[PDB]
Amino acid sequence: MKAKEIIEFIETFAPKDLAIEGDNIGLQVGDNLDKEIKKLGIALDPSLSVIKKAEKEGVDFLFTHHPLLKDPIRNFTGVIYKKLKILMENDIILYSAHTNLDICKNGLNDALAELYNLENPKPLYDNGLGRVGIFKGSFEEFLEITKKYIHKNPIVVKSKEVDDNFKLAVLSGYGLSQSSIKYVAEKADVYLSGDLTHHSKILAEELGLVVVDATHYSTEVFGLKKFKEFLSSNLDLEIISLDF
Amino acid sequence: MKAKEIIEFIETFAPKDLAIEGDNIGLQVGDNLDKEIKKLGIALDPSLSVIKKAEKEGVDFLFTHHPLLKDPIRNFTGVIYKKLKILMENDIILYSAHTNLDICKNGLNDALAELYNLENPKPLYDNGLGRVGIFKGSFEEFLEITKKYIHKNPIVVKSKEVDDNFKLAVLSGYGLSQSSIKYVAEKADVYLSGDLTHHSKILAEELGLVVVDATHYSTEVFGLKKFKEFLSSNLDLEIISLDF
Amino acid sequence: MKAKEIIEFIETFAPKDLAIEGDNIGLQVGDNLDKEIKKLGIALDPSLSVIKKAEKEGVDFLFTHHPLLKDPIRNFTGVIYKKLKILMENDIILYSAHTNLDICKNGLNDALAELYNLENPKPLYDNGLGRVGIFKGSFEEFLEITKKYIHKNPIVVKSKEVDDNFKLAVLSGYGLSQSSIKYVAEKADVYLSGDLTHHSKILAEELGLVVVDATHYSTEVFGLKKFKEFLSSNLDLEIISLDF
Amino acid sequence: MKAKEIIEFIETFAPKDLAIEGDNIGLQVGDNLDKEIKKLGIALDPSLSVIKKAEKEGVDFLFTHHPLLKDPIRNFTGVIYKKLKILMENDIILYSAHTNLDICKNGLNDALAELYNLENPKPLYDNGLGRVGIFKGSFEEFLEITKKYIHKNPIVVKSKEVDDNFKLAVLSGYGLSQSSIKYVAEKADVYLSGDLTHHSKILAEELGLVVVDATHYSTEVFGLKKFKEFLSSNLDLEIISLDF
Amino acid sequence: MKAKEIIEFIETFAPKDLAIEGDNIGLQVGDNLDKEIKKLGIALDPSLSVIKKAEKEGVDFLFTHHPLLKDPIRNFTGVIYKKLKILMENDIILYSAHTNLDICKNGLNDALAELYNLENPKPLYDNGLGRVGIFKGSFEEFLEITKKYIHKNPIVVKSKEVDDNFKLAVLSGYGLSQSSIKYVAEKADVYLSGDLTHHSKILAEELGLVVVDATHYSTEVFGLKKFKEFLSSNLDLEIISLDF
Amino acid sequence: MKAKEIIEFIETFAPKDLAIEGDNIGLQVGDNLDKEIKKLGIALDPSLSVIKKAEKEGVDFLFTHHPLLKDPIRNFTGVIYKKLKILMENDIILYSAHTNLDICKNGLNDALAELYNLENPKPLYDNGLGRVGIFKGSFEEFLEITKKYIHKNPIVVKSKEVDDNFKLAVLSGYGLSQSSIKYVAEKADVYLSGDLTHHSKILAEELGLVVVDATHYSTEVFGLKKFKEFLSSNLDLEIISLDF
Ligand SMILES: [Fe+3]
Ligand SMILES: [Fe+3]
Ligand SMILES: [Fe+3]
Ligand SMILES: [Fe+3]
Ligand SMILES: [Fe+3]
Ligand SMILES: [Fe+3]
Repeated sequence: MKAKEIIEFIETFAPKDLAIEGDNIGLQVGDNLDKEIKKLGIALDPSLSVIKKAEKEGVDFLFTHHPLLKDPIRNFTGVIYKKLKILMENDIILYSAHTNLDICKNGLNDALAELYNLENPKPLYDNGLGRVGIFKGSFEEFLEITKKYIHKNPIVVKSKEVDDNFKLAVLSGYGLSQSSIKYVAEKADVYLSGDLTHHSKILAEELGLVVVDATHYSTEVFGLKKFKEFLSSNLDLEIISLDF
Repeated sequence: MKAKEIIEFIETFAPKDLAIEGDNIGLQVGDNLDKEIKKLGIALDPSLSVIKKAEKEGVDFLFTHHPLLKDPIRNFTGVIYKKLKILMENDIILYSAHTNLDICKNGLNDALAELYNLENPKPLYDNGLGRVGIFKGSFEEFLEITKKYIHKNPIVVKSKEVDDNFKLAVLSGYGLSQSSIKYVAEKADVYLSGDLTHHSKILAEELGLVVVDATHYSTEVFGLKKFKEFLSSNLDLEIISLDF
Repeated sequence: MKAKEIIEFIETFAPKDLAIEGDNIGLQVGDNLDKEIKKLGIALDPSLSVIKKAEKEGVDFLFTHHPLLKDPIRNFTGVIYKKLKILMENDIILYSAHTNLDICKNGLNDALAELYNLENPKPLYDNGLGRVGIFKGSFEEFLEITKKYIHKNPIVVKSKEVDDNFKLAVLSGYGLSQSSIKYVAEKADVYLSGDLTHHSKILAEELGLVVVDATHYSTEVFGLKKFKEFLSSNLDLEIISLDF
Repeated sequence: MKAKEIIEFIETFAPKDLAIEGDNIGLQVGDNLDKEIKKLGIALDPSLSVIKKAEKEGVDFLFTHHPLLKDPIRNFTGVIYKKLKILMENDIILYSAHTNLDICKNGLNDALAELYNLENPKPLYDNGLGRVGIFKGSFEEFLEITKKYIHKNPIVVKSKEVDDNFKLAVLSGYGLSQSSIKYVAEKADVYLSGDLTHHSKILAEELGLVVVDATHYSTEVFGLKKFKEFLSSNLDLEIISLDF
Repeated sequence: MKAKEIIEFIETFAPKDLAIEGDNIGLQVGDNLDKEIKKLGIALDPSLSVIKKAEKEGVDFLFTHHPLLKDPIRNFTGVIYKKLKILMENDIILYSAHTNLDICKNGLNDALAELYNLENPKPLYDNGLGRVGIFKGSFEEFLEITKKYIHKNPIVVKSKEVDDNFKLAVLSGYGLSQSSIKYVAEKADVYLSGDLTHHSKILAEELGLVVVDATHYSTEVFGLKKFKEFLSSNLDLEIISLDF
Repeated sequence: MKAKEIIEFIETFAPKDLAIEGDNIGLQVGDNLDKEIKKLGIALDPSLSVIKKAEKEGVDFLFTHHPLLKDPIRNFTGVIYKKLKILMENDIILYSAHTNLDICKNGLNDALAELYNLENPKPLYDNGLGRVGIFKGSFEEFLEITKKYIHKNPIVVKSKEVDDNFKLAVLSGYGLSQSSIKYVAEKADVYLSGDLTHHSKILAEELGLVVVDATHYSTEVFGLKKFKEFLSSNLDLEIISLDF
């Protein structure tokens, strides 16, 4: 299996056009895409220890959810120097599917929507991040599903009492920004996502939106694990995970 | 004491000139500054519940650290309508000292710098948020001070081992943005602040910067309490706190 | 009749999408739209004396042509404090139909076009402010219609002699800006609108465009009166005008 | 007297440094500044008729307060073609002192400040358009001076009653913009300027600021006439005025 | 033949919409388009010596490929004063067809594409500057065609050896910018255009794109001559060229 | 000599403060500045072939005048991948002094100013690129110096005849932009620089400014060679040049 053919496979599952404007998806680091791949590594972040571990584990193709850079740079020093040095010395390909993997069908957001068995699930935003639908059950049933499958100790901002058969909004990753709370508050009773901060918490309380922070990491890894299983089932390649 | 005279007192302590560019400091809500003040309320946030509590307790002058609005509006609906309705029905004056109170001398950042008895402390940024200096002691002595005076369970990102007599940077509030971690990594071994998120955590680990999240709330309330005592000692009026 | 149902009625007559980009139309001030309305007030401007008079006259629903704010603000002091205080203390709803009422069918611009009986009238701009068509008659017939129905002492910039059966352009409100004069000069012989200034007058003379300033107030009130009659005819509500 | 030498004289009186940012002051149209000048024409506006009149009367050097263009062009058609054609066929030099002539000492704003004998006058803005000081007398004395020296029928927006010895702000030209009324309301009881429009009128009434519109034209011609006398007294050439 | 009818003819051949965004095509200088034209002048640049020569040669209508101004101005001095003076004193019309003449059918780029007999030629950019296709022959055959019909001494940046039947990209005028080299390098083996500079040369060498600079002047004049022949064949007018 | 110490030496000669706004000076590629340097390579451009040649010759520290990137990137493919791969595999340090080396004293512009023995030389721009002064001699003496020390076949745009003792402006690199010709025409009779293009040539002819294009390459290499000798004389390490 050549590198281009792995990319071709991923892009069929999660087309790059789906990614929201400005998102740095696609090839991050690499030159020869007809190179043969004997081992595939998958990770949430293209972090320094992830890349170090990929080098140690003999990874040929490194697939990450988050891009290497979101802001363009014009100097190569410090950390990015260290990262690139390892990738280039071993000719390791770095490729990312970011929001296109969040948004696509059977993607990270769909994965959560299926975990909570939402009824008539819809995209939360038009672009089309997140899912929203009815959760058929009690708040404590919802909360135990979360504790068992996502994160053992989610932070709960219990702004209000939640009735059975409530609308649950899910967004994998960083979805608890102030503008997001305001947006989702008009569309859901409970919001499951990650990366809660003070102003977002205060805002959720005022708007009566119940927010459950299951962390950025856990809400994405859940889906990423499913995607890993999908690659394993369809690709005749060694696949390992590096940070999950 | 008239409202203008309380404002004159606060502004002598924390001049508005000190606030960073774009910060919405000063009079938030109010018209007649010759109103007499029998009771002053102080709060971290001008939240709905704080304002509700201010009304219930007969607060005349409501002082908050965070501004009512950071982004301007031209319509009055939902929460902001409710807040304004209460303030205006009782003619409660809302005044804020935000970053000018972070930056001034014996301000929120100085309060932290003084708790850890930083040696030769300097402003962390040019503008001049935060403090940085040498902590005379071990990392565990630093952490035990933190647990006792600030927050019992701070999140510690222990990127590396810390020698005694290390450079400590402190910043009250939201100081754990990605750009901030990058900046502070060049100036300190340990960074104490609030509102950690995933991308910032990964970055601190890569940079070898130790980050301690004692929460946005706690790192600012510590200083706000001292300022509350300062107001009580010098003004001859009842002073109550609403969200701390 | 509930507040939402009054809004629903106005928006059927003058859809909000019709309004030009950036125009602050719609709900200005209010929270509960299922509130019952016993008295409706209509005014050109949401001025302080208009709001004071609405409070004195027991107005429940205040409808204005001009929005309360065009530029967003983040502090509530002085005049806007005074205005909001009255509106919020009496729970008076403030709603505006601005350019959507200028542009719609049988709107303020159509009203003028029908007063002058323009033949084959067309929108003056593409967006689609103003009307333009042939006036069937002399300039002095046009001028006497204006003096009788719009304003007794219009300012006339008689740039040129005007033939019978000339093209008349009308724009209710502020239509005598420099760019507007330049635009209309290529499309009409005479331009009837409001708010003339020196540079616009000089420009009209050079371009040979005859401009008649019947004032911003009068050119809009004419149409606003018609709209008031329409609400009276169709709504079973007390309707009063506050500044006309 | 050569053109450069007239320019040198004017610029000694009203330095170009004084003009506010973006103001198109200086040489408007001209190539050879060693041309001899037998007749100098002065005007408020570089209008088509002024330039036509300049040609007819054999003006060599045309001095205007307003610039030929405020917004840049890259095509030459219509009016601007006609203007340039006349100027170039006769090699008439067009030079402007705009806001620098408003701001300088004994300039258009000083002229007004000196007519009302303002006490301890200061610049109204920081840049430093307009003047403000105490008028030693009654409002009717102020108005009678205005009617006799400036304009016989000024528009008066009598927002409130005015005590004797009030603070008067003067600004020659267009000073009655919405933002200006808001600014001046904080600094004066009465504001004298030109080019009133509807939204500015309403705002002055709300702010309790008395506004007197003596027209853009008249409030600037008053000063221009003094400057005309200054040029006659000091230059040994024929000086005529074209639009005043 | 009236001026408008010459313009109408050119615009049928090269529609103005075809021009890329921001391009200053169309009427440059002129007022009366029903003026009769007895002599037509065509030139690459509306330069001072071109305009001087047009005046001396009794040109009524001056057609240029490059516009008089690309950046708008608001002062008329120096060169532009000299140019306009001649054009306006003789009432010479200045009209330009710029990128609309580069892009249209049988335009300057098509002219080159036909000189090199490219097979299956396509627009180089989407907007739709330049042409690209297979050159049926050797590099030295290509080079001799260039030397015989375009320019005797083209600068060749021989980045690589070029095979027979290579892809040739052509762009008349300034096509050798850094971004252009990068773009074309992915689409052609050899790039024929004008205005080479150091950074563009260095870049071409790295990318292995062979660049032939036949100068901005020559690559456009070739097509301009063809267009001149077309006007001569179809218009019953005296046509002369001024700078070629 | 450690890398930091070579950097310290260069920066003493050409301070980074001197570089104009936005210029990407300093460390381009590198991580450990305590690396020992046995061989220093100097180049005009950090081109692919220069870096290839640097690797082949065992260069430890690669110093270039032009930066690696002027516009920031966030993906690593093609040429930039190849460059970084070589630099990182050998841990070759890439450092640039760009406009700061143009501007400093005895810098690239001074070198030219000193070759022509300009009298009373001053910075050409305020920032302070280029030099200008009187050349003591005839134009042919100037040209013969140019042909002997800079470039044997400079392109001369002889716009007009030049008197002896003329004002000469020199600027190493790309100084022949349209705006630059316009600027320099106001300050000098002859302008020596590099990278002439068509629109600049026409403009120089119109302005009567004599332009001599001795190429971007040659006008900068002349100074770079002197700087190379300066480094050899003061550092005790092997110094080689790669593209000159
Ligand atoms: Fe994420
Ligand atoms: Fe805060
Ligand atoms: Fe209006
Ligand atoms: Fe004016
Ligand atoms: Fe061209
Ligand atoms: Fe250079």
